Amino acid sequence: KVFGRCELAAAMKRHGLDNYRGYSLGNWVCAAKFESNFNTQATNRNTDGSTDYGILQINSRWWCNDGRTPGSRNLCNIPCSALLSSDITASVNCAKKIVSDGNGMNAWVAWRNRCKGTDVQAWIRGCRL
Ligand SMILES: CC(=O)N[C@@H]1[C@@H](O)[C@H](O[C@@H]2O[C@H](CO)[C@@H](O)[C@H](O)[C@H]2NC(C)=O)[C@@H](CO)O[C@@H]1O
Ligand SMILES: [Cl-]
Ligand SMILES: [Cl-]
Ligand SMILES: [Cl-]
Ligand SMILES: [Cl-]
Ligand SMILES: [Cl-]
Ligand code: NA
Ligand code: NA
Repeated sequence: KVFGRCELAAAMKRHGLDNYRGYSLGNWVCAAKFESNFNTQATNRNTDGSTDYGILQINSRWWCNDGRTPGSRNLCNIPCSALLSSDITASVNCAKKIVSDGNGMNAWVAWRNRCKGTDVQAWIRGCRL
């Protein structure tokens, strides 16, 4: 599924991401935009052979099992394919774990490079929330 910006914002809000660990909703929407272009089916391969999955490009090195990232962890205790669902619950629940792990949203490269320190509230501008 390719989410609309505000559709995703609302979904993320309903799932408790707004100000989760101090990260206002626009951070999450920004992150999703630049990680996946709001596409739940996005996958990308990393240089180490892990793969990033879903709307928040959660990687298989640490967070999910895709059966092809030897030596990896599955800290979200999910198949990576669950992160490709049109239902973002698995991604959100995993993202909550990631962002809670001490490094905040810096885990999301695109967030660090494209959202952090910007006016992320713009990403939820005009949305009914
Ligand atoms: C939370 C999450 O999974 N974020 C992804 C990053 O992990 C990806 O970065 C890449 O992650 C792999 C696995 O840890 C690293 O080996 C790799 O070096 C790292 N790549 C960079 C440029 O840091 C990122 C890839 O675009 O995608 C999500 O942000
Ligand atoms: Cl957009
Ligand atoms: Cl915001
Ligand atoms: Cl694996
Ligand atoms: Cl959803
Ligand atoms: Cl933080
Ligand atoms: Na990425
Ligand atoms: Na894994």
